[PDB]
Amino acid sequence: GTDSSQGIPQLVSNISACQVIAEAVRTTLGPRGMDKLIVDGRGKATISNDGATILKLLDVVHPAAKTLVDIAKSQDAEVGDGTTSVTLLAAEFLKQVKPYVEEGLHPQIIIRAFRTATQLAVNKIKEIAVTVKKADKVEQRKLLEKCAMTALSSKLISQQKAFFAKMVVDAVMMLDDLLQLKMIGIKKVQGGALEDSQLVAGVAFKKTFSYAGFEMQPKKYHNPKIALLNVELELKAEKDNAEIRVHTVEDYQAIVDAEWNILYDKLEKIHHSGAKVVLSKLPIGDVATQYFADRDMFCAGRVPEEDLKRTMMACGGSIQTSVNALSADVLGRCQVFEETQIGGERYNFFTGCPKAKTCTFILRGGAEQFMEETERSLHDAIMIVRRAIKNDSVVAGGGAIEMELSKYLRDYSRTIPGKQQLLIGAYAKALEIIPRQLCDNAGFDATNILNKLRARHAQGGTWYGVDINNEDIADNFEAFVWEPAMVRINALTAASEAACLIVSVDETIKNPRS
Amino acid sequence: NAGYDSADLVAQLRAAHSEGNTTAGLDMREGTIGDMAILGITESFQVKRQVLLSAAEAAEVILRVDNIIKAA
Amino acid sequence: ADEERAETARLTSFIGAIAIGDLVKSTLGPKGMDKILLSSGRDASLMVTNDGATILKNIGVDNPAAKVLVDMSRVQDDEVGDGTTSVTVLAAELLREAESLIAKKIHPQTIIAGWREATKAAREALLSSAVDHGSDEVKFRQDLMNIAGTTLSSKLLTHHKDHFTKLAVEAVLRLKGSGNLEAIHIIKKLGGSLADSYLDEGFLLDKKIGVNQPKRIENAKILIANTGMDTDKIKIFGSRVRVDSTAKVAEIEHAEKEKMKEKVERILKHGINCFINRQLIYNYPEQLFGAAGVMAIEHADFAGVERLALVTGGEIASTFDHPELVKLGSCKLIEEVMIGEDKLIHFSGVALGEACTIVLRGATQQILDEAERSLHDALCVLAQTVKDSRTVYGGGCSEMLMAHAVTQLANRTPGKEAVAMESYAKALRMLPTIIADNAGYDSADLVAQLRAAHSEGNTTAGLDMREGTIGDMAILGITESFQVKRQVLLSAAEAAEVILRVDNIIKA
Amino acid sequence: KSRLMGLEALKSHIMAAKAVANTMRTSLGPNGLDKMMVDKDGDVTVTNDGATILSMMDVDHQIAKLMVELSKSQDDEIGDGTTGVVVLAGALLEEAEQLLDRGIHPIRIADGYEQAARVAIEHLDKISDSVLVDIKDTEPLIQTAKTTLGSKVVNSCHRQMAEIAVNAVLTVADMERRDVDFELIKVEGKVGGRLEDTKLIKGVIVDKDFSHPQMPKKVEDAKIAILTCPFEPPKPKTKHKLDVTSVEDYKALQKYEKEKFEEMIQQIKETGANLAICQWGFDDEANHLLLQNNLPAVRWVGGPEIELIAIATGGRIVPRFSELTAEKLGFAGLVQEISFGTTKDKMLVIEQCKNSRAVTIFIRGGNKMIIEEAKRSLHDALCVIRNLIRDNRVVYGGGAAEISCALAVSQEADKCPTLEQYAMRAFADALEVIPMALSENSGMNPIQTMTEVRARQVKEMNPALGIDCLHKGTNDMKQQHVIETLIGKKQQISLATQMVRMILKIDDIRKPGESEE
Repeated sequence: GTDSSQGIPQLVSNISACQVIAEAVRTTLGPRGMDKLIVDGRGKATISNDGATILKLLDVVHPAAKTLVDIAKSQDAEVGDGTTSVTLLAAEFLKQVKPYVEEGLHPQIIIRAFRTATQLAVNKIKEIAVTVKKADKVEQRKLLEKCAMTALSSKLISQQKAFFAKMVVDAVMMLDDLLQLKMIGIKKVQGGALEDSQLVAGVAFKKTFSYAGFEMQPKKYHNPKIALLNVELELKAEKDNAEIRVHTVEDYQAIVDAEWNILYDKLEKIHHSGAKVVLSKLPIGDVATQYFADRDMFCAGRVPEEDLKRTMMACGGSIQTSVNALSADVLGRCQVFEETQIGGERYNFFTGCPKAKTCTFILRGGAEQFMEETERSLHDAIMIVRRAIKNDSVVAGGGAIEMELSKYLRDYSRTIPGKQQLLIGAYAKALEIIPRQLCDNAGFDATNILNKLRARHAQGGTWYGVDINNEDIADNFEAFVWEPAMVRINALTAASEAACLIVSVDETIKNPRS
Repeated sequence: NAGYDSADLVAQLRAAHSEGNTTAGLDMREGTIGDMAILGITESFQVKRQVLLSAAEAAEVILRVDNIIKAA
Repeated sequence: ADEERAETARLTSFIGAIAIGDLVKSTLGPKGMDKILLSSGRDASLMVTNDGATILKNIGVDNPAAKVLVDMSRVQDDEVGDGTTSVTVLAAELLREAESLIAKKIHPQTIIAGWREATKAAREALLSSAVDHGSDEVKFRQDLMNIAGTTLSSKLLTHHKDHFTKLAVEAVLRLKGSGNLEAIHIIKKLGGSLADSYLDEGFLLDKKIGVNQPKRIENAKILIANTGMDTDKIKIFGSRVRVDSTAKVAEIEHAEKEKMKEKVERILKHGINCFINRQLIYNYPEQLFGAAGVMAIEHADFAGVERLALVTGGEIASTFDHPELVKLGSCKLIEEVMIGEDKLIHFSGVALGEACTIVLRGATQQILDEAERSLHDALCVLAQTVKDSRTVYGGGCSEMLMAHAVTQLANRTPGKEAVAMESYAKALRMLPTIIADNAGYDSADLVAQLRAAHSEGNTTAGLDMREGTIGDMAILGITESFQVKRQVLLSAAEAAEVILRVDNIIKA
Repeated sequence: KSRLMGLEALKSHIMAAKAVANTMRTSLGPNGLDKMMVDKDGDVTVTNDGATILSMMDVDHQIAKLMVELSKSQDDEIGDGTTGVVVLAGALLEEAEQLLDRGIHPIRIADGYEQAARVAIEHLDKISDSVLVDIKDTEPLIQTAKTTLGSKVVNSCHRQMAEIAVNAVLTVADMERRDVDFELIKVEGKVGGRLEDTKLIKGVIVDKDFSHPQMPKKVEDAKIAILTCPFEPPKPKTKHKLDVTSVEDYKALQKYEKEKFEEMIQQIKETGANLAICQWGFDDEANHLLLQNNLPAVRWVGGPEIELIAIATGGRIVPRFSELTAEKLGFAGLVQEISFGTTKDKMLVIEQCKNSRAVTIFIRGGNKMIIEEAKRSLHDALCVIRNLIRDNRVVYGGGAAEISCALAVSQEADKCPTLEQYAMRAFADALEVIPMALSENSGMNPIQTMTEVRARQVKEMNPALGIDCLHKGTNDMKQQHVIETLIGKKQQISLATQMVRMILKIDDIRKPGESEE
């Protein structure tokens, strides 16, 4: 059959469906903003502080939960940041109208009035917004280090940001023109030391395959012609399943030495392809490497396709369908190849990539379980440092403007009302809950702090805000806690309609039933 | 009662009176084995025999009565 | 999966080895109630087993705690001998000791050391009352007899023990410096005798020798060979594949008679009339092997040729090629001696010497096996009698005496661990308890009186608990090598202490 | 599945990570109590080794997996410390409980433990930071290879296990490079040997021996013929594999490979290498020829091993019987099968006094777990040794540093006005499990036992003297030669606090229940 339901029981279940989900991301998103180990499968155990990922990871059992994903995810693609908060804001009204829904009181303007309310902010957000680029230095790459410093400091290490923030700038520069994780793609290291990284702006290979000698096999090329190969060469190569009869007589040595030779061709067609540094996602074989270490052209097998791709994007090269490399652009090429061990692991580093738009990072952490949190600082900073690049207009981070707006808005709760001072008051307050959560998921107080900001928001000051580490009143942009205006702009507009959408929905039809 | 592991201290005092010993015994004051100088730590025989005369029988005495019967 | 905590890991440790430790208990010490093995799970059988190792694997050993003593006790009987019954009971006796200490919450460290501490001190004390009965070789032969006397005891054998006493004695005597376990050759069969253990000239062999072939041979010099056939020879021609039809399934079997005949000629190149192909032949082969004049005598024993490779100055090797590769075995007369309706080809003209073959004719194969471990242990323990003439007095007369000092020690020696060491000096006397009451005596006046009777120095005084009494160990002749006493503890000593300190069991 | 957060997900995280520490703290140290651990496979494993426990442990509660991880990290570099970081976790874990029970916020708690751990690892630096060369280190190495091999149950009567390690990391990796090669050190072991049987081999011992000892059992220096070529069927990848049943093809084949293998073996004799190592090795028919050729040569070889025969010997690679040239000759100092006095143990040492790129530390023993006992002995010994042979930086153990660390942390906790003033001081609290369980492993009342060390550290203010780690009666650490790499405690601490910290940072659990895999 078909299922359907209408009205308050559905409509409250409509808002009941949503409010369950926004608590997944609730205390998340920050340095003291919590982190989610979410295990949605038996051997599948997943960890994210971002909603969109776990939104992708978690099951959505509701149109609400369905309608929510993109809304938060809408802020994901933008900055790389802010799904969790958009999730918070979407259902944040839903508790405020539960008075109304249990009043049964709902003219639909409630969502329609929050819209101009959403307008007065995203407008005001960009008004107070200020370009950091042309304002800061004449340089605008120490500005990025400022952003890098501030944006390396909001999750994990502020220890290494003094060292890292300058490199975050350097990564973004080579990142910018193609905005990619692979080209900031980090190679973790450990055991050579604890807790450090360094930018390497050419590409790097975590993997390679060499035996039949290694220290006797050339590990470096001061002019690598880089074969980016997906090819495989195994113990013996075979074009036939079988013909005649392991033993017999003439048939025994007949197969074996040729099974050797069918390798030699691919073993050759690699080496006369101008593959000296040789890179094959599928492994080079042992007797192949017996050959490869005999031919003294450095091979690699068990090679990452990303490593193959980081190169092809850094060299303008290409992954190759043929062991023969005719084109140096179908080939990869550099003016430096090395197998050098940073931490002791065999690595194939390419500097001299003509494009070299892939910055690699060689990063050490404190322990096994301490390392993740470190580079997300590196990854976040770039995203928001780039975000500081993309929209130069930038306000105080850390929800500085909301309290002002919360005031500024329910200021209309004095100005607006024949009615909707409620709506304007209820609209005004839901802003504050995101950092108040950040305040509260810090275990610390907000109505204390945020109102003190508000007391100076009563001064008219807006960028007044909280530094989530210290968790006390401040001016975030003077602390230079940063987000561009458009960051604040979308999260509202993202969650605003979400708060508006299903409130037009008192009814959901299910044909499949349930 | 003093809250001290008796076994060792006992086996200490055992390994004392195993060896045999007089001037030293377990002192729960400090909590551990100590001098028996008649410090106050070595105590009137009068009580002891009397005590040791007494409950020594009561067991074997009552050991006669497993035969308890009750007009109750 | 699973994480087990100490209480069960200790209790299951307690129960299993205790549960198995009391399987042979009444059969241990002297003879109390025996131990009947009822096999209802795998088969339907009425079985009587005083042997731990038997009883071990028969009942499920799959208790990981039981596995320990099942292993440790098995290893011990397999080394020093008759240790399984001991070790299985001994650590079972031990588990009860610390179980109180565990209940007292005595540090797992404490009981480990104290026992192992006292484990030395008792075997130390076991070292003293250990007395050489073997100083004089004849007194050593007498030492060999009394030490073998306690070994053959407590099991079920009718007349058998008498042959093994002297033989475990004689295996030592003629060999000069060790006993003969391998030079002795075990033949366990059902003959015309319901109880026999005797000396085998050469080694007897079973077969029905019919048809044309002469059924006796004279002046045998054996060509020793491991190479041969059964229905198909091992050679260039040994394989033929032809069946195209249903008649061929009949024809394919006739060409099998082609393969036997060509080797019958091959023994004639050496011309050797006495040739052991150690693989079997049938009468129709015996029909064919009787034509040539070079006979293939089938199913020659490996150890029986080793038996011959010892005394004859010959060789036991594998495969074969030509007569000089493996030295020619030689036996005066290879004969067929019928035992009952069946005839036995008997390799003879070779009698004892450097080695022995021993044919046990029992009423059952059951009675044949219980004598082997009896012999096997009496062989090894009399090899212990060789180096150590010391026999420390049996019936647990050492145990109480081992417990004597350790008791007296534990008071003095530790100022703490007397808990363990007394418990040690306690459990040692359990074996006398389970028998002395099974004896009808009152163990309470055994383990301690007779202890302080022998432990204060009448050591010949010991358990005659098949009289329900104190008994004189040297006079009863119930004693066994001091070396049989120590290691059965040392096995059992760690048999317990492992699972004691085992505080967890992970399971896949 | 369900969302689990806060105290809910807290007591989720709390169970096993606390519960698992218990068997491991009862296993803590040599006095640590063994654990028989039996699979559903019928297996039985008696383990006081938490690293082995965690390996043996398949138990649920993903955190209980994350310790199986975390021990292995410290297992390779630091060696010992695999178990303690685990039992320290549950310590500061339950320690974290009552601060939330106090109302100290989940991110308030972790960081108070975390920065207080900085002081700890910082205070750790005050014990002994020394650095010496291998030949000096061996003395603090063997004094620790006392503990390591001994906490691994019988260092006893071995500097053979101790001082080949002094060579092991030394030869494969430099002192100063500090690049971890236990991968280059070949830790090899064989049942049927003895614990008293232990050997350093700077080259490779290949178990496969000469086809016949009638052929020379000594090949001269090098002249190893690197051969990947069949002298038996080379599991050749192309064809349907069938043997022949007919005498006709039985004769036609037997004349075939007598021609090639001989002229192969003669071609080997022609290549000028009087040892032929064959990645597809020798059946008997080639060996009669090989014997008839009077050519010393090697039978079946593991595929990568003839390559490992190349690198570890610096051996120049002759790939295949098709590539044959007399110029390239594999390296062997001397080619011979080695019976150690254990004859059932026969390997062919390729023994490199010239190019040794894989150092085989070869230990023996009566049985499997025995050598395994001796392997993880020889493993973590060297692993602790590797620290000390590189930087010989020693803290004396058994809680002597704990109080020492717990002391400074405690007051400095109060000195920090931050809410973690409790947590940092709550941090210094759970350090005391280290002498505690050890005290009860050693069978002592910790609460007194530990403050002995406190009274010691109140006076000493350093691990030197201590309690019994070995239950020996001399309450000592330095003098009891309880000697622990000062790197490792810094390792061990940082491992515990930060793993837990993310466990503390992760309060948000989507699972069908409290715990999961």
